[PDB]
Amino acid sequence: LSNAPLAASPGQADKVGAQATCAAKPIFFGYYRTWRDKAIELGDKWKDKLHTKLTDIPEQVDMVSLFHVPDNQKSDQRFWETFDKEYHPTLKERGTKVVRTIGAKLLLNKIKEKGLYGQSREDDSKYREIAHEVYEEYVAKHNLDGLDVAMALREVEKYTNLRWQLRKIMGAFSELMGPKAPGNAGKKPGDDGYKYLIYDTFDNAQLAQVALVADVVDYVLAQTYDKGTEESITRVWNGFRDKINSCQFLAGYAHPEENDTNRFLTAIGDVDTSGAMNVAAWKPEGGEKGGTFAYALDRDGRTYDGDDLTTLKPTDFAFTKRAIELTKGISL
Amino acid sequence: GPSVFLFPPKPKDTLMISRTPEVTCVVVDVSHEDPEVKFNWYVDGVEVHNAKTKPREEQYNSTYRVVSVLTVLHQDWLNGKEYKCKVSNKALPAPIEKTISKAKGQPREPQVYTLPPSRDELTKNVSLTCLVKGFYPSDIAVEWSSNGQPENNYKTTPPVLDSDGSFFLYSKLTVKSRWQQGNFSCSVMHEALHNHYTQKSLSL
Amino acid sequence: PVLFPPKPKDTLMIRTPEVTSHDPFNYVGVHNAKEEQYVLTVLHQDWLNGKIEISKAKGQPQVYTLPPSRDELTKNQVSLTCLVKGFYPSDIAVEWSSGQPENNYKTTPPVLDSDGSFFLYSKLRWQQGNVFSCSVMHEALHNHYTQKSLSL
Repeated sequence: LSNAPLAASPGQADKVGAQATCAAKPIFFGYYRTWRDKAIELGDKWKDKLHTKLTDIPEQVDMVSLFHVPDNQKSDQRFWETFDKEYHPTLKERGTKVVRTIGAKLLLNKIKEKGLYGQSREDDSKYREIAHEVYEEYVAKHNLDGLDVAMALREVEKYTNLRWQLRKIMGAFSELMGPKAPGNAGKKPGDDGYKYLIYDTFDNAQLAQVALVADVVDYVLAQTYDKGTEESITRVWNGFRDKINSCQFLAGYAHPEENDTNRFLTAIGDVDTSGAMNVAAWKPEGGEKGGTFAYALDRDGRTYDGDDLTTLKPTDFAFTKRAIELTKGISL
Repeated sequence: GPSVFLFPPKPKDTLMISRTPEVTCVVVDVSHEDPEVKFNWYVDGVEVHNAKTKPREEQYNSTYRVVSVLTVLHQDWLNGKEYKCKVSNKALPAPIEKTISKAKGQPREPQVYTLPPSRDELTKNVSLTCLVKGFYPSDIAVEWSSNGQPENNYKTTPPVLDSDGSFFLYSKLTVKSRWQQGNFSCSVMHEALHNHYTQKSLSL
Repeated sequence: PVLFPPKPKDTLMIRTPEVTSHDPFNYVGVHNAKEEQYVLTVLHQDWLNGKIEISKAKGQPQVYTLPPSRDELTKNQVSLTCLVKGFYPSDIAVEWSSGQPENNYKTTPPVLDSDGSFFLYSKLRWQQGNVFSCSVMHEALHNHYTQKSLSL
């Protein structure tokens, strides 16, 4: 309805650099593969043997993101029924936030379908329309806590019009979520009823294009899946420190998946000495970070050796618990 | 969209306290009939507000080309501080940023050597050579003089990277008359020289 | 998602000269032409005669050796200079030898003189009487090669 212009301002948050204090304590963030849940209905060679449920993740997890891919299963109705009936009440009792991840390519395709290019002036209503549609479908439909835009496309950094589209759609989202939303007036990340706006992207700030969204997001999730050393995470944060503040930064790691070909070796082996726990324990020099995130919680402790590359197995969430203990400094 | 170019001060300006060194930020291709440009200047990440803009050049062909000039302190530039220019305009999704600084590395003193003309070159209708080698940071100044008066008919090659990481160059002063009477000085200015200045003589 | 000339040393020896997103060729005014991140063979005389979408520089086509200065004979570092001035097409080759080629040499890019011509400098056993030779290759030289020697 609104016709106000979506500005292209910012380039950096209201506060940047390492912040020794913020209102919200560090959190542990978790990416959850929905097509590996026991409630999802997947010719799949693993039509059974689905052991892990969404409630299986430790209770100390602060926020979990549903990474839903429609092309990976046949039907999701049973999964949504189990989420509404069983998963979500348990996670609400635990106090674990639930957010939904959406790919940036989908947002770009929705922008293109609306006829929008990338310009300064461009019909102030279509971006809000796409944002509200995504908000209704992905967040409000299941009363989630926010939306996580996953932008790992290098073409956005290369092309001006794609950057314009991303900035405008993220501003439209910021009218609904994040600190810029009026719905979050007098609220802070962690408070009941707060709507989060999350941005996950590369660990390279230039390719990440974080300067487009730095002023409208609550957290920036840096996919540091090949790091696992405090020096590299410090270098990444220093690459990010001039566009965002430290309390928005979360470096992460990915657990080895079945048939992945990517090969991330930071979260393999002994937990107490793994690079993933270096990331979990790392902190911005003279500052507090936003927390730690991990991809594929159902693959916690898996490797790329032996049957791990071709077999699904339950997990004890050892890496998850250790990362929680290193992030919040408490004992489980 | 528009493009941003950041140019450093001239070496002579940064080597003499009597001169005024300035870093230049140039915004080009501000086409669309909606201009205005906002400049922000930063020294080591700290915002400074002592720059001087205001030389807008239309340069027709459906673009504008705005410039901002920031006066820099000689010691600040020589110490390796970074200068950042941030350009903000409504036609960009995010402000464009550029950063320039003196080349990193330990300064090395230039060695200056004057060379007389080869004998074979005396039969054709001569060239006095000035080799400056072994200096760090390609910023340098080279001039020719004689009897306290500057010589104009000379040309200097750009700095060339040597095999040890330093730079070298040659300057050629074409000239007989004064040289025939046994009369020249090649002056070199670099950040590692005593008083940022040295002179080498060459005579018959 | 065009334009560059061939290498100069390839046009002087009848050597071989050749000139040049994930939507992943067609000129003498004929059909013998032919790397992720993170060639047309030309005749020597054809290029020397001046033969999205363009030839050698148009125009009419002096080596001097200089020993190191006396002050340069202090600590270990002597510079043997080779001045090559008065050639027209900036395309030129400079090498150093002493019948064996010497590698520790560097040559400045060509610089336009006030008369329109170009000049350049090349910077390079000497105490034992061995003779060094700066070799210049240009289109205007006899046999496309010349040599100027320097010694003690």
